[PDB]
Amino acid sequence: TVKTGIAIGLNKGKKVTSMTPAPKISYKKGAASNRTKFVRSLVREIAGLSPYERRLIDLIRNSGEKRARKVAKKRLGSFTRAKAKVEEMNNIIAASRRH
Amino acid sequence: PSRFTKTRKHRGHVSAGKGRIGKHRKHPGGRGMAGGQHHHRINMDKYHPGYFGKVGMRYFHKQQAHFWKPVLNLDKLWTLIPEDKRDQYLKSASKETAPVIDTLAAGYGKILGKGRIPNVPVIVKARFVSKLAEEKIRAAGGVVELIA
Amino acid sequence: AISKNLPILKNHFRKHWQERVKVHFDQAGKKVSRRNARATRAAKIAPRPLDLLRPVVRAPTVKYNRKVRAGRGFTLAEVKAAGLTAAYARTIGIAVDHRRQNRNQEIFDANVQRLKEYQSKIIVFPRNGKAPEAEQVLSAAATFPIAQPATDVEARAVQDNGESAFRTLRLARSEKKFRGIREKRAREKAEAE
RNA sequence: GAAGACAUUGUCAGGUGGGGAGUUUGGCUGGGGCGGCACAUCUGUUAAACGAUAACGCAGAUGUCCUAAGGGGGGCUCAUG
RNA sequence: AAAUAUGUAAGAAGUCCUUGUUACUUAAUUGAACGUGGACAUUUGAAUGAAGAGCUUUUAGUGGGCCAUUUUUGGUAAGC
RNA sequence: CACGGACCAAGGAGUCUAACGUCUAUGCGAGUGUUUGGGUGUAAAACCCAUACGCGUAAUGAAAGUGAACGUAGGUUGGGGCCUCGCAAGAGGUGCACAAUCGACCGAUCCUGAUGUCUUCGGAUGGAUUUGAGUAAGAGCAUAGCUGUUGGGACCCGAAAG
RNA sequence: UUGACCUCAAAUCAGGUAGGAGUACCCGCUGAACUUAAGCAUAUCAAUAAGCGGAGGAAAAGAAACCAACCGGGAUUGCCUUAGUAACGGCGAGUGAAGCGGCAAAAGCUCAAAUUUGAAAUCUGGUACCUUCGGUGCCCGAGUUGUAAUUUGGAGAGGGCAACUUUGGGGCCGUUCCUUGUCUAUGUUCCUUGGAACAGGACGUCAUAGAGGGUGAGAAUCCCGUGUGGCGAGGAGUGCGGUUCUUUGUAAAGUGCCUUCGAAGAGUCGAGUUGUUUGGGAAUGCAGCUCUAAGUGGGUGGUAAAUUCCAUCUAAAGCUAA
Repeated sequence: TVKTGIAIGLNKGKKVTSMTPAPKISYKKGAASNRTKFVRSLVREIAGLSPYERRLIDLIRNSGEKRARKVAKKRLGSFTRAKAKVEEMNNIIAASRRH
Repeated sequence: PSRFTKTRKHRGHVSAGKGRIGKHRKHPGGRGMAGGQHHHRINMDKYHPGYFGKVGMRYFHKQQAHFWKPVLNLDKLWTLIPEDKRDQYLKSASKETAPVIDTLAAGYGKILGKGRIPNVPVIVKARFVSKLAEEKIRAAGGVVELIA
Repeated sequence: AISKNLPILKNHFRKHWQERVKVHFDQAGKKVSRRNARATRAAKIAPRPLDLLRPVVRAPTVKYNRKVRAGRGFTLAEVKAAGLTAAYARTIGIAVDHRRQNRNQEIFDANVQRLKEYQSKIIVFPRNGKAPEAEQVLSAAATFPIAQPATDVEARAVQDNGESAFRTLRLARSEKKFRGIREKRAREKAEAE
């Protein structure tokens, strides 16, 4: 980002000859993969939907993604992991009960 | 060196230094810090006013490293000027021949003031500085260059 | 308790510390074994220095952000900037930072310079039997000292244009402190109907 | 065979609980239990012509009350015979 | 309103003359808080006296008290 | 007529540290601290050096953070020393440290509000009986010891207990 | 019905192992009260006494679901320092650290996740023989529910291109290592008292040998040793110094170029209560009950949560010399 050179402000610190960081395989730990996504899809049709999954899919078709949503924080935890969960759910509604 | 100790100087005088009509009784008023908010509150009021209690907002993960304020001033300042050529930039003080000062690569980020200095044009690469402080630096020839 | 007006001290001595209190009666005793450790090591080690190359690199924090000290390793971008790799660098006697990297060019320079130095200093020999011996130095860090590689030049000219430095960071005070507050008034002035 | 998704069992909350623990369980005080407050206070005195000045000394008050009985001015003079 | 006990007062940080500042204050540079310079040496302002006058530092021990004088509370009275 | 004490000999009672306050002593002296470690050694001594970090010089705020010259570092009185004049006495001037004291300097707070303002930042000046463990041309660092310390068995002995 | 698989097993079964002591010191846990607060329940005591489980010379610790918010630093440890401060507490008594700085000390790495797929290529046990901490002639079983080999976050595989480079290891005796085996200058001349000479006084000598003791009193000089190196012993051992035997070898491996890929650990994570521990305070770790996630996603960012990226490691799998 290169600082402003001065003490504080928008960028606190000296702006010396910066370099572009070499490859850090680390940050891409959560990679899609055609071997993990191919075998992850077979999971949705071999185990299909779970009891609380079926409970929350229709829970949506109930009062909305505010009823099943505030109930997913209790059936899970992190509000961000809670809505990452409601994401793959509307994915099963269209890609299964439609065509 | 029990030699010059007033122990041998009171040995045999019965009481041995703490009396006999009251004496020293292990922990008379208490042990450690005797009843501050109790009977020893007369020792804190007048001698230690303000110990008990809380003050302002609390700070968490407050390292004195992120709160580093190495302040300096005008009365001296020439202290960071190397002796060898310090005399050269004092009397024969001129412009273009200005003294380069890296106060952070020295350990004095903040530069403030006190008792003036001789009218000399010098570059001072600092971090932070006071308002009335930089005021006097300019009227003599001194300048400021902010680095980190 | 208390006896008249005395200094208030919070002394830590109400435990079994009188079981776990070690007065160093082996102070300089270990100092001696420290030399014999390096000395015994070199007795079988024949001509090796007993210490590899420690990089150079400025310290973090608002306090140590002005003193470049000795680092750990030399990354794959500098073992490659060395002419081989990190597996060849350590089997010779050069550090390698598997977790750390190259962030500022200024340091990459003073280091790759110091890289060819020890690289022309490593008197390496073959593995058959001939292997010619040639003296040995019992150092490496104190051998190529880091006396703050590049800080500035003593002489320069006065550059007066009009910044004050005080009012520059007084408004840079407002710049850093009124970033998101004047950015909330930027989205407010981004949707007028 | 009986009992059967209620008990059993794992876990919380709820209730009971001197059966069990731990601890205090004011002090002053003509010894002290008791009464009293001579406890933070304060009316005049005790106090011996400054002040300071004991006691479970003495004849007592204190925990509230008042948007006016207060503020300020104006007019007026009260008890009483 | 006695006696007996009590606080203050007896000078160079003072008094006599001049009159400079103030956003003070005065009808008012008027007055006052305050200075400049001018006159007076220890009869410089009653007695008498000082291991020196003054002053900060610093810590122990005592924080159960008891007799005598006159004044005096209680109390029969008390070596209470 | 309170108490221990038959009688004699030797053990036996304000000790040390960890960090400090007092008084003073000494090195250096706005520096200091070599001794954590590294070089050397007749060898645990002594000797040497470093980068450190500490403390101090810088404080005032609850914190953001801000952060000590009207003035010869100053107005007024008393002052040691020096000085000059003087037979002495003193007249008089220059009056460290220090004691009393008026303004002032900086922070925080209470105020006012010139400047320009990515239009709420920014905040000189004139201010307030406000204000603080400061400035008013550094005195600390480092050590030994003396009285006191408080954490410890803590002046020596002992409780019922737990 | 015959050879069987799948499961429980099974006898003084082959060849082997696991149980106590010890608790100066490590890791767990457990679990105090006195005292302190002038009493005392808070807390302190103390995340300590006793109790209990399993090792070593060191041990745990250690390669990042780190630290920071810097030009960022770069395994943790120990130490001065941080700082008796931030922080906790009738915010009463008290309790109380960590990054980095200085430093000593220094080390790296390896398993699942892949098609060996032109051939289980990997090994136990046991047996004639042999040049043995073992092996070859030979055979079963282990074993295809995954062994070899393969690669692993720092990366790396398949296809090809067109080149270069690194040696593998025993005998022989020394050095390096532990204990070491042993020789090792100097005198016993005299006087004075003495039981006795190590003594008062001398007189010589050694002094890389005045440590110290002993010997019939103060012994440098009589005995051993000491100081000083030498000549041998028992073994350790290819670190080093190399020589002889083995070219073992159409043996494997590291580095450079484009493309495609790039699998990366779950009743765990976190969340919600109890309470324990606490610097860690609207969760610091931890155990339990319950819940129960993902893949440019996730743990952290020390005032809770909502919200866009940023920074920042890749957990949940493993050993590792100071």
